[PDB]
Amino acid sequence: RKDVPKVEGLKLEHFATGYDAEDF
Amino acid sequence: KAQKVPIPGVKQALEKKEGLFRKHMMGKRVNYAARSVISPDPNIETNEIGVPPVFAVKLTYPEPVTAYNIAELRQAVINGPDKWPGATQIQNE
Amino acid sequence: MNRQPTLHKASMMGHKVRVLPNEKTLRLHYANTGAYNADFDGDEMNMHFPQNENARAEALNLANTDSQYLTPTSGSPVRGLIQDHISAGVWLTSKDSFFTREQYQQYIYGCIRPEDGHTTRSKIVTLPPTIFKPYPLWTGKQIITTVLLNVTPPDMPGINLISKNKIKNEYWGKGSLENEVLFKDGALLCGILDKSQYGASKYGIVHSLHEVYGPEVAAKVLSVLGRLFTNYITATAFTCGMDD
Amino acid sequence: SSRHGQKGVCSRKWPTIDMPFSETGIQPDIIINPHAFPSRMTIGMFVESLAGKAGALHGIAQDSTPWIFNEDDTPADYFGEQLAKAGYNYHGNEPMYSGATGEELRADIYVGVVYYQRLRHMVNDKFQVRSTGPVNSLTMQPVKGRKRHGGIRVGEMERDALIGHGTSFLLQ
Amino acid sequence: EEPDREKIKLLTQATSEDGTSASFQIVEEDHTLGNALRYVIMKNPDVEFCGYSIPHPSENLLNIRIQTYGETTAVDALQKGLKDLMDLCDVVESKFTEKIKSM
Amino acid sequence: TTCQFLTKAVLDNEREQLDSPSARIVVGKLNNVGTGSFDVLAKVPNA
Amino acid sequence: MIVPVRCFSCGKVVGDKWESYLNLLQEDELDEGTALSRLGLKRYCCRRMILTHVDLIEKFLRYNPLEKR
Amino acid sequence: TFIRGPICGTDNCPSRLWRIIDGRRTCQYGHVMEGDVEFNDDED
Amino acid sequence: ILRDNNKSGILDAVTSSKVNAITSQVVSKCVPDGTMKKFPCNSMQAMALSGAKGSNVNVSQIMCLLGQQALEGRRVPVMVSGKTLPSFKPYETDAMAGGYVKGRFYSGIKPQEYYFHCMAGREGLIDTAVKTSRSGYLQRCLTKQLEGVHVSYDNSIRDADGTLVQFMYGGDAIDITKESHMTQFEFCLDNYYALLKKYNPSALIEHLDVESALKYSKKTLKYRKKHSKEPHYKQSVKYDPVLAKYNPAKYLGSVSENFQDKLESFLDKNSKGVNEKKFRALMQLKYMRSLINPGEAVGIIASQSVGEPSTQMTLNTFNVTLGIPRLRE
Amino acid sequence: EWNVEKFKKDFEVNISSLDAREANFDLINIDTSIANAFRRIMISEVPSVAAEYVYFFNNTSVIQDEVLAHRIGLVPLKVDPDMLTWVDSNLPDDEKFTDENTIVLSLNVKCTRNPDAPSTDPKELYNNAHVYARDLKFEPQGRQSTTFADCPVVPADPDILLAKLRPGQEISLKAHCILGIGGDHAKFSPVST
Amino acid sequence: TGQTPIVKANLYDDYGMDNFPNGFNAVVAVISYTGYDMDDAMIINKSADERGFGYGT
Amino acid sequence: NTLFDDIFQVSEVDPGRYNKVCRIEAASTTQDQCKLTLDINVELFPVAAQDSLTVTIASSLNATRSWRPPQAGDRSLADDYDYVMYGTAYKFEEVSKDLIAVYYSFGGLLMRLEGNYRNLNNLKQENAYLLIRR
Amino acid sequence: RYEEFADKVKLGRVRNHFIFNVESAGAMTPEEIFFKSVRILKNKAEYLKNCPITQ
Repeated sequence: RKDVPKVEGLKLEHFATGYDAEDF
Repeated sequence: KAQKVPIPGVKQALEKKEGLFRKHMMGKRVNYAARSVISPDPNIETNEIGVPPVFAVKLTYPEPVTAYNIAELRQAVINGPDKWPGATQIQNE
Repeated sequence: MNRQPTLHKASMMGHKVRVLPNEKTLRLHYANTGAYNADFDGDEMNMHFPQNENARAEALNLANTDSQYLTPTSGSPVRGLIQDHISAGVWLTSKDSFFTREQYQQYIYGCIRPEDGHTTRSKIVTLPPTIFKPYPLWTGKQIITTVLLNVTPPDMPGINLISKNKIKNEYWGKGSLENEVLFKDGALLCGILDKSQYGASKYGIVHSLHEVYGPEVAAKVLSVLGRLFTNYITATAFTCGMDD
Repeated sequence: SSRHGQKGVCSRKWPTIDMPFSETGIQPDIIINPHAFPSRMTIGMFVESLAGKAGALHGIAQDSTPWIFNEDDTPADYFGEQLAKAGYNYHGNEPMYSGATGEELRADIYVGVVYYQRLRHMVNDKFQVRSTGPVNSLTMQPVKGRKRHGGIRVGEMERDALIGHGTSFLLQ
Repeated sequence: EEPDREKIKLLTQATSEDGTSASFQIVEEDHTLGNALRYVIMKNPDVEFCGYSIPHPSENLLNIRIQTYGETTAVDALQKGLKDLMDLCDVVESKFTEKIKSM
Repeated sequence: TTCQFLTKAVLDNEREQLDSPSARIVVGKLNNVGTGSFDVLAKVPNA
Repeated sequence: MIVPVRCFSCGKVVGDKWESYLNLLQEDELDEGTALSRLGLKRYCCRRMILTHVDLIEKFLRYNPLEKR
Repeated sequence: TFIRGPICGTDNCPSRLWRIIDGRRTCQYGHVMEGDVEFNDDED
Repeated sequence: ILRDNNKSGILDAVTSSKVNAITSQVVSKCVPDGTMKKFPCNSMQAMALSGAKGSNVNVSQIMCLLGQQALEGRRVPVMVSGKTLPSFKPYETDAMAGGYVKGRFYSGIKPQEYYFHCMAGREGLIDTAVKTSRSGYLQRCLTKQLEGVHVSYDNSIRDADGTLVQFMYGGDAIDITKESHMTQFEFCLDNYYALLKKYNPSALIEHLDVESALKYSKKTLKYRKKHSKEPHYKQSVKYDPVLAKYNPAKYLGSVSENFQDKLESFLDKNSKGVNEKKFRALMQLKYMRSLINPGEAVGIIASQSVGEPSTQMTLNTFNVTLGIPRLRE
Repeated sequence: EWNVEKFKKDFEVNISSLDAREANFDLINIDTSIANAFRRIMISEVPSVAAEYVYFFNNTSVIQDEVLAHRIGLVPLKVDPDMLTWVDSNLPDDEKFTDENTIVLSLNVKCTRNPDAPSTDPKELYNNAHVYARDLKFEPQGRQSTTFADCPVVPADPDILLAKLRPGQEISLKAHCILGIGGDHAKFSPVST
Repeated sequence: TGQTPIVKANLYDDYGMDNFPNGFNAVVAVISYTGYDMDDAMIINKSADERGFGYGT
Repeated sequence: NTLFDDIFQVSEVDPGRYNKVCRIEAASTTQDQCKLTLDINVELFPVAAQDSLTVTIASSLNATRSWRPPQAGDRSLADDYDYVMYGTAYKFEEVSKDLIAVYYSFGGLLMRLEGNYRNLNNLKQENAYLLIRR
Repeated sequence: RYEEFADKVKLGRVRNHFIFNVESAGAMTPEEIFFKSVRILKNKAEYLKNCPITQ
């Protein structure tokens, strides 16, 4: 009962308003 | 009682739900009636029905003129059958 | 009006006509789906119309939708809010629902209009707020007193009623009485309002007013609450998500 | 209709100004009543609604094809992880208050992207009305026909309703 | 001089001749002015009751009601409800032009 | 079975009385169940 | 059929960006989401009109009734 | 679209014909006199 | 017990009785308490626990578990081998191959128990295409025979050609649409003064007989206290009830023998500062106001009290004939 | 106690960012009833220029008559109002469009095959296969020889894809414009969000 | 205006149902707000419809 | 005018599935007889565990028609006290001999008091102001 | 939705501090259409005042 191959390489995009590229 | 499908005699047009006596006497079609799809509305009275203007310019009702309703009948006949509180035809004496 | 499988006599009732511009279909209130059991998704209703004044009285005083409040099959009521007008009662008559002063002068006039024949006293009469000194607020249950104050005729005293709900006492916390509906002289003093009050359920609030005041008041109170629980719904929505 | 069996008429074309905005200023398209669900229990519409969020930023074939997935390995808890690997509102209740008011509301409002359809058998050719109309030559009754637009039938068992109200100048 | 008397109408089937209780039927309107006007009227302390209700969203009508304690009619309370909402839309604008010019 | 019930009514030579509503509508007489079960008479005051 | 002019819910004009993903994979040569990020891609209340659109007008135009062959 | 026939009566007009909804016909000055049902009938 | 029908019907009825007790041990502990959102914010229960839409089955099939999907009372059908699916060992002794569905609709149901739940659909939907004209002939069989039976002006139920049927309507000449508070004696005490001037006796009690039915009843109230311990053939047959002499529309206090004994039982037990002469007036005047209307179509109205509930009784087997095929006989 | 003097002493505006498309500015101590109404009017009641009546003299391509008639009305025209005036529908057709109430547009495109060799880029393969919005040409009617000379009527995003064509096909139209409230139709809307 | 689904099947593509897109994606708010929507009724956005929404001939 | 006064002691503050109103179980300090089961809006008037409230039921405020919003210069009875409510009684019940208990409903906010001496001076009136200091 | 911050922090809205976002249609600058809105309401305010009450 191994799981399915995890999506190698997700990234984060649910972010805020009035701001362009303030994720570092 | 005689010799694909024969011709209906005068009894044969009278005996079923189809035929005459159960369809055109118990079940007469009417004048002054309409039907539609219905729709909900909470913003009116519960004892009311909201009617389109298509139906409000068709279904007439005879209003006899007297000394009190002449004023709401002038503004009926001034409007005529395109402005909603109006009249389609008047009957003479 | 006439739904086509017409089994019982409440499937062919009498209505009053309100012409609505800018529309295309016949348009009926929700609470008169109890008597036809017609759902608003593809049904046809033959609207017949009488042509003489011996029939315009017999479409008001024998076969209106106001004498058709009780079905003769069992004596049960057939007319009542329906889906969301129930689920606004639990939010309006809760003990957390507080309203400011402008809101309490709003939801009254949002549902009650003197300009149509809702009021009696020719002037909307109000109540004092249940909080004075910090910040004056009216309780949500107190609006239900106010709609039952305006439309009941003034020669009568208030209502008195003891009844239950489908909501039990353990949900609202510890030791809280919220199951005994308790009206005293027209004032709601305890208890939320459910299908057990103004649905198709016998011995509610609306079925109580139907016997005390006559069927013309019990038709108005459904047409007042049926816009009180919508001008509140337009001011506060109700949802169903994935948290539940 | 959605893809779970939720039919429904377009009951009223509602103006976009008196319609609740959202997080951004997003206004929705199809308001469906949450009282419709508990008789239906179509939770597949609820999990489609928040994976439309979680498909609208990511680009793999979102496996809504079921049954590679257990109760422990729930696909709303297998790709419920995607809710927490980009910082989503994990309970799905997306921000959406009323407008006609000007306030935030009691609930946060569940909002999503559900694939809707549009049905064939439409209803824009149904209603008819008749003031005095034609007749029939045998009986001088109004003539039967949808296409002549005459003759609403008061059948056998509506005559036996108007008697039931006790009235007779309607039946007359 | 041509008046346009469709836009106001005092419903005399809801108005006492005391003047302190009246009922205005506006046309061509909606929630846009209504809540904005009613908020202005409710600051006049002589106004005992003021609320708006759109009767039905299909037709573009509007009903507001104003009751007063006396010593001000509904019309003398309606106009000050409109006289301030003029000024309140100028305090917004004049504060707003003075902030663009500092960029 | 309409003309089944006619031959044993023709040979009865029967006076139909026109008071059952399934018979009373066929001649178009006012239905006597409710508001046709009494008659309204007007009283002229003067002579 | 062709790309809609206006976003349905929001209302931004979306007859603008339909054309940069061949060059995102032939001139920029990326994978999907890196090419689904840069060029003015902002709101998943209207980011659908990249992923969701089909552009069936290409399948009609091969059925020209006005040209030989 | 007009189709010609005899004149009208009423000592008003000689007007010609045009049709009304599905069972009769009128004129432009409204006068309709009896004898017009198209011989309305069945199928099959 | 696989080649018999009645045997291995018991095997169903023993199993599902025992394995629905697991649903007891899950519904009785989770759904008021284990939920993530408590009730007054929990919108899924706020609809179902108020009468808005749905009930606690639909609560539990979303949160707890589905339960057994028993077909037509018995259980999941079986193949010839002894398997209920090709995913099972034959003659399988299990809840799962019996069709007990452990999962819930929130986390989704496995490929086996999905297939059993589709068995609970396809045999349920075919009741819809099997009843469409059961009671179509039956209601128009009554309203042609009870076609014009109306109350007359002396309360004798008479058909349209004079031929009598009953002597008062149903025993006591009350419409069902007016009686709903008639035995709510606790209620009419509470709102006495409001219900006084609705049933206003001031301009009323001088045009109808008063002190006749108040006296002849109390013969038959006293005279019936003798022969209460008697069987029906030994009954003292001297005195008929009060309605057999006196019209209820005319004589104040003339009251059928079931309503008289229930005001008195209210006026003997619950008497606290509560009077009785204030209250005997109203609740014998309310009986007077809530009579039938002379002329009412009780021939049609009764014949719709057999018709309109009968589009509900096509329900089928979990003896005596049931539903409409009983009612046709 | 509220007076409009007291509103003035505690009302503030923080214009945080102000761009040529998407402005973002804060407010302080105003009630929601006023502040929704500013949202309410900016969608509905501010008028704008939009194409209203579309006269196709010839439409031959695959995109139908009524669909492409709908898309042209959606085209945001970069023309400030208080240049046109309203229409008035209480007067007939030949009086309803003046030199003052109607920007008059027109669009004429034919496609024919370009000799090219291939697997072929369908811009290089056919002449004028894309009908962009920047092919809509303003036609000066009436006094519009200098009063729109500085600002010719340009679609605000000239890259809108109005149609695709093939050789043989053509679209030959004439589309009037008008000034109108957004409360009627959703093409007069002077704001994205 | 045919649009592919975003919540789709893996066997949606092998049957090639992108060649015949049946439907469209609509931002749905599960909400009871208006009161013109019960008994399976739904309330469209007008400015979605006036900007093209399930248009069809 | 003053119909009742004591200084109480809150024992248990129950939020209980709400957000604003807590059911408050107060007993007297001076007497050891009367208990107070009270509902108050804890958002406006914060009551923590083991507080000391001062209930004073009044019948007037020192003859009006209806509640007007307050104005300039008027001095009330409510200036003494920092939380004031308004509502009716609906039920008098004796728990035992010399335990006549009262029930006040402030439009939805229920209250239970239980005394022996107050039977002289509580009537089940529609007018009953209720006031809390501290 | 955490245990550690289940009660140590609360969330609220400042009920008068709005944040308008005004995008554009491409015809007008966004600050100018906000000037049009605040005068249309003033155009709507004067016009009722300049309207006399007949019946």
